[PDB]
Amino acid sequence: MQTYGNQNVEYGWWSGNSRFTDFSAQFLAAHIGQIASMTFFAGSITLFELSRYNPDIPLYAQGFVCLPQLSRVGFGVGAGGAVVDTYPFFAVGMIHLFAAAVFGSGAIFHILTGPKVLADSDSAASQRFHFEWDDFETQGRILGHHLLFLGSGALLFVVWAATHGIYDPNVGEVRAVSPGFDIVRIFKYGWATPGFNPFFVDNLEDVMGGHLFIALIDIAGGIYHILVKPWPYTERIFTKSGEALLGYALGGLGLMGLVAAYFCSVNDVVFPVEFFGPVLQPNLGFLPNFADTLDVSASGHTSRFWIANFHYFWGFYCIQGHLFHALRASGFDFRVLTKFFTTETVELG
Amino acid sequence: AAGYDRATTGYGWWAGNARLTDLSGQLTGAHIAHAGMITFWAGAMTLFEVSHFIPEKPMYEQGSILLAHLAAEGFGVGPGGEVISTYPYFVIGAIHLIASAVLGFGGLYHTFRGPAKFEDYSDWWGYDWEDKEKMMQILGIHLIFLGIGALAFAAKAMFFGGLYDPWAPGGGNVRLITNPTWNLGTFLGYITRSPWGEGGWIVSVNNLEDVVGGHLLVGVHYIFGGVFHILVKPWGWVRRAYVWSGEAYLSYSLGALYMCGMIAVGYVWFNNTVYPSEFYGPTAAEASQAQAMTFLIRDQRLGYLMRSPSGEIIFGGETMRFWDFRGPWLEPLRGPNGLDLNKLRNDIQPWQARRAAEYMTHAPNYVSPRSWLSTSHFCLAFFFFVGHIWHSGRARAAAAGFEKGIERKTEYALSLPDID
Amino acid sequence: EYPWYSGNSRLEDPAVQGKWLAAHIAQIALIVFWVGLNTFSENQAFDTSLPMFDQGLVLIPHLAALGFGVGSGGVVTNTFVFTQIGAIHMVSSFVLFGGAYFHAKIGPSVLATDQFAFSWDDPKKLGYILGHHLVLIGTGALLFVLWIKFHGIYDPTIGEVRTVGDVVLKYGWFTPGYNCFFVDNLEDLASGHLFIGLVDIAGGIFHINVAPLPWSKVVNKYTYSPDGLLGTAIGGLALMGFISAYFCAVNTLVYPVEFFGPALEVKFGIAPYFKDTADLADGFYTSRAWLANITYYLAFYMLQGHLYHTLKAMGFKFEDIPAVIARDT
Amino acid sequence: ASAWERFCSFITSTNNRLYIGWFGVLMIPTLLTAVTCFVIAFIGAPPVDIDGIREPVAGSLLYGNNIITGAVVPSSNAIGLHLYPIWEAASLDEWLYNGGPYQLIIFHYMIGCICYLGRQWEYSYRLGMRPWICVAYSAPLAATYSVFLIYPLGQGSFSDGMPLGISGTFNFMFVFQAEHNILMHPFHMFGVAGVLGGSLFAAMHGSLVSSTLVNSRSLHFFLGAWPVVCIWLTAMGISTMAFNLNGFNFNHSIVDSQGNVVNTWADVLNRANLGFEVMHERNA
Ligand code: CL7
Ligand SMILES: CC1=C(/C=C/C(C)=C/C=C/C(C)=C/C=C/C=C(C)/C=C/C=C(C)/C=C/C2=C[C@H](C)[C@H](O)CC2(C)C)C(C)(C)C[C@@H](O)C1
Ligand SMILES: CC1=C(/C=C/C(C)=C/C=C/C(C)=C/C=C/C=C(C)/C=C/C=C(C)/C=C/C2=C[C@H](C)[C@H](O)CC2(C)C)C(C)(C)C[C@@H](O)C1
Ligand SMILES: CC1=C(/C=C/C(C)=C/C=C/C(C)=C/C=C/C=C(C)/C=C/C=C(C)/C=C/C2=C[C@H](C)[C@H](O)CC2(C)C)C(C)(C)C[C@@H](O)C1
Ligand SMILES: [Fe+2]
Repeated sequence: MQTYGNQNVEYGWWSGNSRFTDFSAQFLAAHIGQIASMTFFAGSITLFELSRYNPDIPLYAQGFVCLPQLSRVGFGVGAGGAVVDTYPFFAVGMIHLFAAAVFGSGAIFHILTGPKVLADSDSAASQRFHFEWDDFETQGRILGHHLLFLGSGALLFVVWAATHGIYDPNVGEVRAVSPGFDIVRIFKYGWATPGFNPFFVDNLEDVMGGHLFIALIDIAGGIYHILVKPWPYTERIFTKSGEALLGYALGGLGLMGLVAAYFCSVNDVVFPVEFFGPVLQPNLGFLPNFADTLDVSASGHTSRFWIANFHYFWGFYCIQGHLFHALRASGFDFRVLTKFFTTETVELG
Repeated sequence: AAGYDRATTGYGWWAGNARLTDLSGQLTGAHIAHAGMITFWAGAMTLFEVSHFIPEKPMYEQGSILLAHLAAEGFGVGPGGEVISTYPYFVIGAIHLIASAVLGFGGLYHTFRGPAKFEDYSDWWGYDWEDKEKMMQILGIHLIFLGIGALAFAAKAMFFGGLYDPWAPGGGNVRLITNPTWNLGTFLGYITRSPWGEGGWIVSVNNLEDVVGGHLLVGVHYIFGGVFHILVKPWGWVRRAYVWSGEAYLSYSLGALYMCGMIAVGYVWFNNTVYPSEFYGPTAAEASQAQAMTFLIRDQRLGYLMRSPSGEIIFGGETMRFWDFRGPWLEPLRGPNGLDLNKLRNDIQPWQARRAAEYMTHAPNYVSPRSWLSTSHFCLAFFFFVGHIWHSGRARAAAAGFEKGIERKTEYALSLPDID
Repeated sequence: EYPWYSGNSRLEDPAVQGKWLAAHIAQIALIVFWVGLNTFSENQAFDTSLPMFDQGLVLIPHLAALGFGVGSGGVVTNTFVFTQIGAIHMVSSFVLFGGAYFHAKIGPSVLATDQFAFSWDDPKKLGYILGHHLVLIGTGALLFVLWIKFHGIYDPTIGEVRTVGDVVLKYGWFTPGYNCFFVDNLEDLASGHLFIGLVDIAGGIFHINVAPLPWSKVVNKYTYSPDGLLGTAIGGLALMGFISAYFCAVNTLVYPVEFFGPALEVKFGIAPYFKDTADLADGFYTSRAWLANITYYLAFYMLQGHLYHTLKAMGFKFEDIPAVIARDT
Repeated sequence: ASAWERFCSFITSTNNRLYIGWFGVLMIPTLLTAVTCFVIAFIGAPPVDIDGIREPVAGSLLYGNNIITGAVVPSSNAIGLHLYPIWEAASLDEWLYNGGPYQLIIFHYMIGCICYLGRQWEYSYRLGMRPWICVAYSAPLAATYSVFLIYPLGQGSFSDGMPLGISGTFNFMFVFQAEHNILMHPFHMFGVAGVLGGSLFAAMHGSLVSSTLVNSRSLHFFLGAWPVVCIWLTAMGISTMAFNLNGFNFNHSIVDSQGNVVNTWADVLNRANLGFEVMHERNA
């Protein structure tokens, strides 16, 4: 944590989650529980949406976030975005619920298994997992393994799109997609030269090639981080503390949330119109909005509207939380703000 | 005997029960005996009204109120508010009388035979008023029992016979509710409805689905709240914002009961759904509108409406004060903007035309069950408000210490700076 | 020491072991007792003319599926078989009550033959007990298989009872010609039941024969205990209940539409449930709906109880919970 | 000395000229609103369609009336029990025409009265005395709530409420007598006994004390209790009559042996009620 100066700080229950920042086993338990919550949301919401699905109503008119996402990636969608068979959605949600139960069981296991600290546990092999908030070598290996998992996921997406096929609004029906590979076109999407704009990708072939590239990059980076200790300059720049790593991750997540929010409202290929609804338009009054570009009269809002706005707010407040945690981890205590209207300088490290 | 005199307690005979404040066992006996009294009255009155029941006359003409409560729940009734057999009423009355016998036995046993102060016998049953945790837990247990009761009523309405729904087609009919309402928006719209004529606070419920869903919701909440009370302590601010003594708890209960009594009066006087007009007779609004419609029927047979302040079609005369009244026999002759004249020209089915006159005669010589219940419980509610004030003031003063008079030599008013 | 409301926790003591055994015997008697009693009342209230999925008959349809008074389908011709089965179960109940009372107060207070006597931390003892129970379970499965071979159960596609290939290794993969929850072949049911009986008997032989191994003693961190064993059993029960509820909701070959009513639709509000998809009268539900929903929610609360007992089995005490909420006021 | 604490010590302080207290926090705005609107609507206010028949009835000073005949007319018959806030009105002139000021006044006034009772209790507490002045004050409170709130509720509209005026009160009394025969209701007889006996006991007590001053505690207890109990009873009587549970009726009681009917005083009283009623009830 931070504990400006004085150690052994006392936290109220409102900020009570900072108590286990030093208990590696409990840290593991909390995060396994959180991942359980995420996958439980996926499965349970899939079923909750299936319960009230109307084939007559267009998919985006009714309030869904999961049926469009499943129908996009194959999974029982006919020609012209028609939900022919509604059983694969049930299967997907059920697998998600089973996974959630597994994760939650692991969470309780670790919360009650042994000592709070993973150094003391006499497993003699769980001690291989005890980490520190100062050592960058172990955290580099951890980063490498997690990048390996992400790259393996991108690879799985590439394979599933190659074999099972995937929906293509330009084609108009589920279709296998050849994995492209053109580093030149990847970099041209990087520059956003006039032909290629990253948020206006038109061919699923380009998307598939980019995903292949991402998988390769993530796997290579994972290997590299597992093998190689961080360089000294990365110790010079970054502080070594838990809240600092939370700040870095929060900044990254806020950026990714904003990117995904903009992606939803604009791209029509990777977010097909028949499932999510017509494209939005970005407005800026006091705060950014996404206008539905459609008469909300007797149609509510398209699912794309909800996804885009929710993730704009998620990204913005992840940025604000990143600022808060980076300010703390660098050394700034906000209590000094109370000295604003006095003659004492409102400033410290 | 000792402690049963004025000298040893300080209370005159006319305040004798006050002596029971700190005698746990006898106080419990008194409560149990009083509960026995209540259920004995219920059973005895049920048996009386059954013994004097007459199948041809309506309940409200016949003059029965405990029977109408059972009739609403559908015990031995049929479509159109017709009894089939008065046996289940006898069953209920007999069960209540037996329960009263058992409760009276328990009350006598704790009053005289059993321990006088449970604190001596045990500690779960030994309680002192100023133990905040113990009182919290007891309140929680009884809350759980209430929640079970509410869920029981919902379960009866959904699986066991149901309730007499007077919005079933062709007059009322006993129904089993299958689609309870559970949308929270509906619940908030009910709570935050204006208590004034601008709707009705909770008295304005008109379908039985909402009733059953509401009882489901409240039973769940009561069970949860009871568990919460058992499992937690009173917060610091809670400990500092109340008075902790027996009389204070009594005063709180009195206030709650006064509020409930007023609301019950409102229900029995303005509601025709959970108090079917087939049994309790027509409400005042229903009676006035039935009179207006019957006169209109006669005048249309031999060869009067108007515009609402909002411009709809309503009846004319005094009855305009009931322009928004909704009824089962009148609802089919509705329209987007008030009851259409064309509809009244040829849409009056025979049973509605019979109900109109049958209600016109029995306008609340003849006193409706609604009149009895409303008057009795308004008077009871007012007196319970008075009792709430009396006991709350006494509790506050006694906790402060100046209950038995002002102190001659340390009088507080004598120390304040004169305002002039 | 335990209070009266938690009185059965007293049986946890190895000081009074045999009495503990008595309780279990009694339970089974009660169970089989109900199997009689319920049926009798059902046989009283069962009209033959009406469809069998309207009135509160749960066991009668189960017997109807197992032949027992069905001809060309939708045929009830003898209610005496149901009464016979109920009477058999209820009479067995008296024997089981007798054994329960023999161990409760006549038999030894503690088993400490001694071959039956065991301890909560004797993995060989539990291994052989487990083997024997598995052998009996597989024996019952094979008995059902024999019943299929000889008597034969009702089939809807054939419209009548009939008697009777291991592609089970593909059903387990849920390949699109599979998802066993949609079985529609009597031969599939019979073959799978043969397989499960064989595997159960093999496992029972193995467990009697071989003691628990260290590799699997690693993972069983705390189950060698009363609370742990109870928790694992409860979790298994909940799993089975979920599977049975889904089978009842979806499958029609085993549960014919004649006696159970049409299939159920899985719906979800705040919590899951199963809707009729049948135009039954308002306030009435098919027997299939009752079975699926009650089974499922019993299994759900079995899962909750499994969590409770498992947590108590590991290092956790629930009575500490208010105290925690006391400190962080 | 937190700002909130300073505020609380200000309000719940026994050094103001008039005690405010938490109940007085509600009492003061509501009472001021009621008084202001009453004064304004009693001096000048348009005629009000009391009968809900597009025909108005005037009650203000600037429209011709004097103190004896002026009044604040009850809200219109068409409104019923509907609250009629200004912002819920079509037009200000219309809102006056339907009798909104009456609703405003009576609602603020009733809330202020109940808060005044609370304030009485609160100051009795703050001074250290037994807190039962409020119990005694609860009787006239019940009476006002009867005439202004409960009776219209039973009758379905505020048009049946009591007018706020000297002659309006008498008109209310006569219509009430016509429709419910209150005189022959025992609770009103208890109320009459209460007021007359209260005056009797007041005169006796005052004469005795002022003559000799040149259990005795139970004397003052009885003084306090008697009229209060009787006023509770008569307020309850009015409330019951608000639910059509009318008083005694002895019309057509004695009959001649052959079959004729011999009049008694009750028949004369009924005929007087008949006159009052037929003059009421504009149409039928
Ligand atoms: C009327 C206001 C009122 C209410 C509604 C009320 N109390 Mg009291 N009340 C108590 C309980 C109570 C409970 C449990 C309770 C709610 O159920 C109430 N109260 C309610 C006891 C703790 C405590 C002791 C009570 C005690 O010991 O004895 C009670 C005394 C008597 C004479 C009861 C006889 C009743 C009267 C003859 C009324 C007649 C009504 C009529 C029959 C109805 C039918 C019609 C008929 C004509 C056919 C108490 C008191 C007391 C008083 C007073 C003045 C009150 N109260 C007043 C109220 C004590 O001095 C006194 C007190 O506290 O002194 C310290
Ligand atoms: C600079 C610096 C710092 C900052 C360091 C930071 C935060 C640097 C920021 C780095 C960022 C923002 C990196 C972002 C990289 C983005 C990448 C690598 C994008 C990859 C996207 C791909 C591969 C898209 C792929 C496809 C996917 C999609 C289908 C498209 O249709 C087409 C297609 C196929 C191209 C500090 C502050 C930490 C320390 C300082 O002292 C130094
Ligand atoms: C590994 C691990 C553990 C978990 C261990 C567990 C709980 C593992 C879970 C094991 C399970 C759930 C096993 C389930 C096995 C299910 C089987 C074998 C099903 C058999 C079904 C058959 C054969 C059905 C047969 C038919 C029957 C039916 C008639 C059909 O019409 C036809 C047909 C053929 C499909 C712990 C608890 C030890 C510790 C954890 O931390 C990690
Ligand atoms: C025993 C014990 C305790 C614990 C006690 C507990 C917590 C007991 C728990 C009890 C529970 C929660 C039991 C749950 C029972 C579940 C039931 C009865 C299921 C009902 C489902 C029904 C009735 C069907 C509902 C439908 C009916 C119809 C078909 C609809 O279309 C759909 C559908 C399926 C929902 C304490 C706490 C008291 C003390 C401890 O020391 C020991
Ligand atoms: Fe005096």
